Amino acid sequence: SPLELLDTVPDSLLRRLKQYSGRLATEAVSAMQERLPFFADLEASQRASVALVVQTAVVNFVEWMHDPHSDVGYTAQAFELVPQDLTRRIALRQTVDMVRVTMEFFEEVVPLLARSEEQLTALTVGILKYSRDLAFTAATAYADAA
Amino acid sequence: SPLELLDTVPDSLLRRLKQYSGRLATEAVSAMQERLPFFADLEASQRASVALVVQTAVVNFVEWMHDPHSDVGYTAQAFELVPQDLTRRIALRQTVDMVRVTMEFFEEVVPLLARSEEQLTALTVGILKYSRDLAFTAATAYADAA
Repeated sequence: SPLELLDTVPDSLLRRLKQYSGRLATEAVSAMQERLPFFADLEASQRASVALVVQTAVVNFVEWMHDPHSDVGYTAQAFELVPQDLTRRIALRQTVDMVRVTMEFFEEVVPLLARSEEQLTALTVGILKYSRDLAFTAATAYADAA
Repeated sequence: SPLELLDTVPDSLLRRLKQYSGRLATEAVSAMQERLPFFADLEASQRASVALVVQTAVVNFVEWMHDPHSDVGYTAQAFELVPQDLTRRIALRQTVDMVRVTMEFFEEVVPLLARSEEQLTALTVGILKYSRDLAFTAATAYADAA
């Protein structure tokens, strides 16, 4: 089962992932700069903050992989946009575009840490499940706020 | 690569999937009735229309699996809510809840048609990728309308 696939992923790899989280987040933001026109227009301060959020997401993913409990995690950090709701009016579409590019980026990269096909498949399934599951929880959070 | 995994899925299985689409859509709606309290409160007409939409989604998934072109498909049917925008004011949250339950249901079921682990993994990856990719395109469509 695809669940049994997840179980096969060493803490080794997960530990490694959290270790490299900040690098990945920087690379993700670079990919955003390339793929999203408006992203290059953002302030360096804002770009940095986004990258922080990406980094936290990476860490949360890693925790989820350990216990997909989705309740043990209990780590829904929210300090994004604390300075300002839609800080500098970041546009709904743009934020979606950013989330997309982020998830696409991780779909491309995270499997590569795997050391074996089994682990590779595990990681591809894990990231895809998380990405979706996360986007769902985000969408519900936006519905709640509406 | 997870892409090579998709290539391994016979038209046999995909053809079968589209054939069973309406049954699946009915089963999905049953699962929605069970998991979503407000869904039981919907009119039989509306429930039926939802199931139609689910059915179309199934078919679109199958097409996507053949060519993940995402442009050849060119099949973004929209007659949902033609009678009424948010027909009978269906609530943003509720629609998200429905999409979630639908995708969860398909994540659970669609892999089972596979006849081999390779195909099973392919299907799990395929559905998870599609579900996410679809939810993204939906979210952008909602951002555009805002």
